Amino acid sequence: GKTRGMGAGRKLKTHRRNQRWADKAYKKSHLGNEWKKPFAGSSHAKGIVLEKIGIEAKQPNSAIRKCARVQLVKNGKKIAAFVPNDGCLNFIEENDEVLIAGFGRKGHAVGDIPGVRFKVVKVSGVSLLALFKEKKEK
Amino acid sequence: GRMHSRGKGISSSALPYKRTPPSWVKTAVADVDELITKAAKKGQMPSQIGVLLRDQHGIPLVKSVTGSKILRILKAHGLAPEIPEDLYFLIKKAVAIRKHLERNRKDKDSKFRLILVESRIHRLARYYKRTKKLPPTWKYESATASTLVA
Amino acid sequence: GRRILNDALRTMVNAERRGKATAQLQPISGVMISFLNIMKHRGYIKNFEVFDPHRVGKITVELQGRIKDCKALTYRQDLRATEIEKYRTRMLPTRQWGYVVVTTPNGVLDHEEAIRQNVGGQVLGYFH
RNA sequence: UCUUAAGGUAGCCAAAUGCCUCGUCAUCUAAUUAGUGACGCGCAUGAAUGAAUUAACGAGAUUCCCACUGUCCCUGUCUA
RNA sequence: GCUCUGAGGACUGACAGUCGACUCAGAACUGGUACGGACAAGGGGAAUCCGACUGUUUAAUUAAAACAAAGCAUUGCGAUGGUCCUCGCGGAUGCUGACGCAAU
RNA sequence: AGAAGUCCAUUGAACCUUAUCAUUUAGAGGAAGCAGAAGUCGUAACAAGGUUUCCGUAGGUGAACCUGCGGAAGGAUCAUUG
RNA sequence: UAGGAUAGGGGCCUACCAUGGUGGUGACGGGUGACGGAGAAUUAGGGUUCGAUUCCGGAGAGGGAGCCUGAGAAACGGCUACCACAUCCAAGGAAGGCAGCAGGCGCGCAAAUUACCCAAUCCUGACACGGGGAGGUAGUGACAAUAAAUAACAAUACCGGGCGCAUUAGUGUCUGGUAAUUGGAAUGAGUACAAUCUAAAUCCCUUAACGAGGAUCCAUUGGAGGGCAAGUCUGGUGCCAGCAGCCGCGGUAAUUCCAGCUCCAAUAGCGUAUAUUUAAGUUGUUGCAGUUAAAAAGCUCGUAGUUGGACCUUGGGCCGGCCGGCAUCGCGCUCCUAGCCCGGCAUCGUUACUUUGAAGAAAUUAGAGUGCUCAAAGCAAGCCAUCGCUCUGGAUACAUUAGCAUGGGAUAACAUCAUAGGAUUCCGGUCCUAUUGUGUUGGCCUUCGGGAUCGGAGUAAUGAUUAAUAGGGACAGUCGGGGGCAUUCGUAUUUCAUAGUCAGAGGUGAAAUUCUUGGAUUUAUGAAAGACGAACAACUGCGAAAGCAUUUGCCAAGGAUGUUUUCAUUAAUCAAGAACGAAAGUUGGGGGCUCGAAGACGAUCAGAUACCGUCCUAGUCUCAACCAUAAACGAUGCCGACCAGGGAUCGGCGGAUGUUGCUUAUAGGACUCCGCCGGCACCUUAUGAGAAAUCAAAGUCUUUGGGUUCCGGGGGGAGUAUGGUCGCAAGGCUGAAACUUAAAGGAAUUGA
Ligand SMILES: [Mg+2]
Ligand SMILES: [Mg+2]
Ligand SMILES: [Mg+2]
Ligand SMILES: [Mg+2]
Ligand SMILES: [Mg+2]
Ligand SMILES: [Mg+2]
Ligand SMILES: [Mg+2]
Ligand SMILES: [Mg+2]
Ligand SMILES: [Mg+2]
Ligand SMILES: [Mg+2]
Ligand SMILES: [Mg+2]
Ligand SMILES: [Mg+2]
Ligand SMILES: [Mg+2]
Ligand SMILES: [Mg+2]
Ligand SMILES: [Mg+2]
Ligand SMILES: [Mg+2]
Ligand SMILES: [Mg+2]
Ligand SMILES: [Mg+2]
Ligand SMILES: [Mg+2]
Ligand SMILES: [Mg+2]
Ligand SMILES: [Mg+2]
Ligand SMILES: [Mg+2]
Ligand SMILES: [Mg+2]
Ligand SMILES: [Mg+2]
Ligand SMILES: [Mg+2]
Ligand SMILES: [Mg+2]
Ligand SMILES: [Mg+2]
Ligand SMILES: [Mg+2]
Ligand SMILES: [Mg+2]
Ligand SMILES: [Mg+2]
Ligand SMILES: [Mg+2]
Ligand SMILES: [Mg+2]
Ligand SMILES: [Mg+2]
Ligand SMILES: [Mg+2]
Ligand SMILES: [Mg+2]
Ligand SMILES: [Mg+2]
Ligand SMILES: [Mg+2]
Ligand SMILES: [Mg+2]
Ligand SMILES: [Mg+2]
Ligand SMILES: [Mg+2]
Ligand SMILES: [Mg+2]
Ligand SMILES: [Mg+2]
Ligand SMILES: [Mg+2]
Ligand SMILES: [Mg+2]
Ligand SMILES: [Mg+2]
Ligand SMILES: [Mg+2]
Ligand SMILES: [Mg+2]
Ligand SMILES: [Mg+2]
Ligand SMILES: [Mg+2]
Ligand SMILES: [Mg+2]
Ligand SMILES: [Mg+2]
Repeated sequence: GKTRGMGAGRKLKTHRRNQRWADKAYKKSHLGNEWKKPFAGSSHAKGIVLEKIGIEAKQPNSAIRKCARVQLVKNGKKIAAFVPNDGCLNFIEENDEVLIAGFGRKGHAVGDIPGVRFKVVKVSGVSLLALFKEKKEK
Repeated sequence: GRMHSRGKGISSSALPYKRTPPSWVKTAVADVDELITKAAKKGQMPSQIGVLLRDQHGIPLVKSVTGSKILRILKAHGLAPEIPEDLYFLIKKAVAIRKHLERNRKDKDSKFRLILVESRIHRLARYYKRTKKLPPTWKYESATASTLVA
Repeated sequence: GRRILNDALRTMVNAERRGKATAQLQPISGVMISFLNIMKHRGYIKNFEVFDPHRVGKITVELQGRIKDCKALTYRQDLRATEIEKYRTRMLPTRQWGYVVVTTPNGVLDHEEAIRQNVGGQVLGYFH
C-alpha cells in the first residue's frame, strides 16, 4: 500500500509527480499540444470562409448539418465550422470574414455532427444572432 | 521468518527463569574457567564448548555459573575467535559449496545456494565491521577464502 | 518487524469488539504502560497486570467493555499546542469525549492535559 | 473450367537479366536516351544453375558534388 | 632564424663533486607574412553494380565482375576397399585408415 | 602642454566557411488507424457456437483462422468409498 | 603559492604546481506560451491553479559590443563602431531609436485622449519664486465592485376563500388578479435661476418655476421532455429544415424544430467561447485502487532509500494558596548574578521535537473603533455656551520554512567505556613565563600560581541490560518424486532376423490413399536403437518460482522439529545491479524409437488452404551457447500482530496401555489415544467485508495510519511509431501522440 514512513516525503512527492501524468486532463494541459491545436491557446479565432460545405449527421440521426470550411488567418489552419440556426447559413458567404468560436464541449465534437468542433458567431463583423433575430443586418 | 527461505518455524531454546544456578551446580568458577580454556585451546569454538559443558560436566549456563559468557571468558584469557564464529562457519560452508561446484558446473540450484551463502557472509561481515570485531578492510575474497578456514 | 503500541492497540480493539474479558499483549513498553495508564485514568479500562518475568515483558488488561476504539497513528506526527485542535476534530467522534494521546516532554499524556500544561508533542494514538 | 509431374513460393527488378523502351511517377538538370528511389501481366528474374542484403576491401563498372587545373573558350610563349 | 627559460640522467663521497649525447615543452626579438622554402609527399565527399576480403591469371593487345579461397553441402569407401596409373609384372593416395583418402 | 598619425595590447561587435542542435514544412511510393455508406466473400467468437475457450512460441493460409509443443479454466468435471 | 587588476574579497586574470569539483538526495542538458516576491481565485481541513501589471528587488532600451563626464552610468529622452530598419538631400554629406504621455501602421479574439493643470503628493534647481505627460483633473469606459428606480394608497366593481350565522344565507375581510378601471397624493429620471465644487471648468451633494395615467418616462437575457423551475395549448414543417452541452426530438395528432398566447428563472444584467478552481475520496499526505471491473513485477538475491523489538528513577513526598520551593543514597566549583555558613554558576557529545521571545516592510487577509445616508469604502471623526478649543484616534492578529535565543527533555536518529589510554583529594620531577618584597622600566633565579609531560601510592559497590512466541550460527535424529555426476531396471513401440499360416489387413459413422499371395495383418523366439518411467499416484511430499516420480552409490546443500549451546539487533522490504527462468525458438556436434508445425496426398464440403486418415521435414531426446517470455495463476507481492470452530493429513517431538506373523527380552518399528510446533489444504458460520460471486483471511476502513516495494486513472489507437538499449535472429526491456468514441467492462436476476 502506501509508504507512510516519516522520512519518505521525497518518495511520496516523486510518486505523485510521476503519477499525475496518467490523468488525462493534466497531461493535456501540461503536454503543450493546445499550442499545436488550430486556435493555439485562443478563445476565438477570426478567419475567412472558403466554401459552405454541408456534412452528414451520425447514425441515430439523419440530416445535412450545414457547416462552412474556414481558414484561420492567425496560423493558416483550415477547419469546419457549424452555422447554428434555421436558415441562418445563407447570411454566410464565401470569402466573408467570420469569427470561429468554440462550439462547446471544450474542444471535442458535439452532437450528431461528425468531426466538427467550431461554431461561427460573427460574419463581416456583424452578430450572427443579430441577423437571425433581425436586430442588425450586415 | 527464516531469511533465505520461506520457512517460518519457531523452534529454539527457552532459558529457565532462575538466573541463579540450580543447587546441584556447585561448580567452582575458577575450575570452569580452566575447563573453558582447556576446551578452547583444544581448538574448539564457543558453540561446541557450551555443548560440552551442558552435556558432559552438567553446567546449565556459563552465565548462570560465572556471570561471564563463553565468548567474554575467552576474550579475557585471549583465546577468542580470530574470525568470529558464525562468519567462520559461513565461509567454511561457501568454500565447500564452491569446491563441489567447480566439479559440477551444471548444478544450478547450488549456484543459487552459493549466491545465498555469500549474500549472508557479506551481511554478517558488514555488521562485524561496524562493531569493530574484524579489521576495517577485511574483505571476503572468494579466491583467498579457502586458507582462512578449515 | 514490530511497531508495538500497535500490536497492543489493535489487540485491545479486537478483544473488546469481540467482548473478551482479559487480553494479553506480548511486547510491553514504557509507552505501553504510560498509554494504558491514560486509558485507565480517563476510565476506559480497568486494571492490568504486567508479567515481567525476564524478557521483553507481557501485559494482561482487564477490560470493562466501555472502550469503543483505540488506534495508533504510527507515522508519529509532530504537534504544536495549536493544532492539538484540528486533530481533536480530525480523529475523534466529537467535541465532547475521546482523547488523543500525545507524547510530550512531560511524559505520555492526552491532549487536554497537553493544552493545560501548554506543551506540544508527537501523537502516539487515540481512544474513544 | 481446361490442364499439368509441379504450376515460379520467400524475395527482386527496365537490374550486367525488360523486345516493347528514350517504360510510367519522383528526384538530380536551365535542358538528361544517363544516375538514383519507387511502381511490375516480368519478351525471357527467382532460390547452393543459389535468392535478398552486406561493414571492410578493389590499378574493377558507373553517376553527382567541392577544391583543382591550357581539357576547353584560345591560343601564346620558354628550354633540351 | 637568432637569443634564452624549463623538464627529462649517470658515476663518486634527501646534500656536495665531476660528467652527459640527446629528446620534449614555453617566451622573447626579427623578416618585403616567408618558413615540410630544394627534395620527399594522400585530392576529398554522396551513392549504385560486381566479387566477401589477402592471393593468382591469357610470357608478346583482355588484370577482370574471371579463377582460388575460407564457409556450407553432397557422394563413394572398413583393406578380400574407394578414386587412379601400367603393355605387363605392379604402383600412387599409403611412413595412410573415416577428425582418413577420394569425387563433385 | 598638445593634435594628426603610429605602435604593442585588451574588450570586441559584424561578416564568412564548416560542423551541430532544435522548431516547423515538401516528397513519388509503402503501409497503419479511425469514421462513413443500403457494398463483396466467408463463419472465426458468444450454447458442447457444432473442432471447448484462451495464453507463450513456430509455421502456413484470401480473410476470418489452422496446426504443432507447453500452460491454464476465466470448462462442458469441485466426485470413484459406487 | 607568487603576482597583476579592482573600491575591495575572489581564477577576476597571469606564471608555476597539484588533479581535482559535481552527480539516483537528479549533476549536466532539455522545455517553459518562466522576470522573483508581497500576493490573486477557489477553499470544511489538506490542497489545486495563477502571479505582465501600479509595492519591493532585478533586467532592458531595435540586437550586440565599447566608452567619456561624473560620487554615482558600461547611461541610450549621452556618445563611438558594426548588423537590421529608416529620414532629409541643392547628390556633397547629415540626423537617427515612443518597452516615456498622447497618437498612427501592423498584428491580432482582444485594449481610451494627438485634452487641461502644476492646485493637491512628492521630487528637482544656484532655489519661498521656475520645472515636473512624475502626478492630479476632465473625456471614451457594462474589465470588475456598490447602493438602487420602472410605481404606491384607496373605495367602486364581475368576481374569489374564511370571518359577522353559518345554517339557508350571503357578499366581507387581508384586498388577491382582469380591470387603457375612477380618484385625488409622492417623487426622480430629465430640463433648469443659482449656489457650491474646481487650479479653471465638470460629475456629485443642495435647491426657484418645470417635470406621470400607464399606450407611457414602455426591462431585458435565456428557456418551458428529463438533468432543471416552468405547456399532454394553438398553426406550419414532415428523419427535411432544424434543436439538442449529455440522454434524445424530427419518418403527418412534434409538450424539444419554426412561430402566437401563457409561464418560468435571474433581473440592470444574462448567455456563449476558451483557461482555470469546486464538484473529484476521478490525483486520494489528511483520502483511492490492484481475486474477477484499469491495475501485484515469473521468482529470488541485492546496494543506496524507507522502516526498525524491550530496557536506564524523577519511584514516595512536606509545603502554600498548576507550580514555586523543598529531602532521601543532589562529582566540585574559585568569576557576575553572589543569603537574615546560604537558593540559583560558566566552559570538558550532537541534533531532530515542542514552548516562550526577539526580529519580523507597507498595501492585501482577519479584526477593533468611527452614521462617507447605507453600501463597497475610507482613516477618519466626536461635544462644546456645537463664541477665540477641548477629546482624540489612526489598535491588534497572522506570517509555512530557513536563521537567533530561553526553558522542557517523553518520543526518535546520529554519535559511543572493556586493550581501561577510564574517574578520583593528594603528593615532586622533567620546564617555563613575574605580580605585590624590582617605591623608575625591567630582566634569568629561592618556598610560590598556571601550562604540558610525568612516574608510584589512594579510594570507588571499580567499569559489558536481558538473551525477543526477531535473526544468524552451532549440535542430534530425522524428512523429502529438492539438485549434480555416475548407475542397475522395466514392459511396450519401431525395424530386423528366425519359424508357422493363408486372404486379407490398417482406418472411420462411413471410405480411400497405404500394406498384401515379392506372404500384409496375426503367433512365438532373439537382437538392436532410442525415447517414456504405467499401475502404486492422493484435494499427498520437495522446491524461490520454473519445476521435480525405476534402482543403487557418491557429492554438496535445505525446511521443520528437539535443545538449560553460541553471537546480541546483526533485522524488513528493496530504484541500480545480479542468479534461476516451462514450452517454443536460434547456432553447432551426438541420436533419429514414437509423435509431428511445414509440405504432399485421401476423404468431407458450395469451397476446406481445417476438423477425420495415410506418408512426413524441422522438431521432439543429450551436450555446448544463446533467448527471457506463459492463463509464468491462488489471475491474491513480502515481513508482522490479533481475531472461530472442527476433524482429517505430511514432518518432528513429548505423554499414555496393548498387540505384534518382527524383537536373546525390553526398547525400538507397525497400529490406537492425547498434546505441542511447522506445512498444503479442507468443511460449517456470520458477529465481519464487499458491487456481488465469494473470502476465516480478500477480516480487524468514512470510528479511515504497523512497515515496505511495484502499479492503475474511461474504451480504443497501442504495447503501435519513434529514440535508446540487450540479442546472431525471432525477439525482449523502455515507450508516446494525433485522431476516434459514450460507452467498454464486473457481479448477480428474469427470460429466450
Ligand atoms: Mg448517441
Ligand atoms: Mg530480505
Ligand atoms: Mg516467528
Ligand atoms: Mg510473384
Ligand atoms: Mg526459369
Ligand atoms: Mg523487371
Ligand atoms: Mg552527365
Ligand atoms: Mg532503378
Ligand atoms: Mg521466369
Ligand atoms: Mg537460372
Ligand atoms: Mg579493380
Ligand atoms: Mg577480389
Ligand atoms: Mg596487405
Ligand atoms: Mg596479355
Ligand atoms: Mg594486361
Ligand atoms: Mg592400392
Ligand atoms: Mg462460429
Ligand atoms: Mg470452436
Ligand atoms: Mg468455451
Ligand atoms: Mg495448416
Ligand atoms: Mg496438415
Ligand atoms: Mg592573491
Ligand atoms: Mg518570457
Ligand atoms: Mg518595478
Ligand atoms: Mg520597439
Ligand atoms: Mg541600463
Ligand atoms: Mg547603452
Ligand atoms: Mg526615447
Ligand atoms: Mg504611449
Ligand atoms: Mg426558443
Ligand atoms: Mg417552443
Ligand atoms: Mg429541460
Ligand atoms: Mg419541472
Ligand atoms: Mg444551448
Ligand atoms: Mg429543450
Ligand atoms: Mg481522470
Ligand atoms: Mg476528469
Ligand atoms: Mg478509483
Ligand atoms: Mg484486470
Ligand atoms: Mg539496504
Ligand atoms: Mg507372416
Ligand atoms: Mg511422498
Ligand atoms: Mg513406477
Ligand atoms: Mg509478463
Ligand atoms: Mg500476472
Ligand atoms: Mg505473483
Ligand atoms: Mg501427526
Ligand atoms: Mg498438524
Ligand atoms: Mg486508459
Ligand atoms: Mg475481462
Ligand atoms: Mg456478465
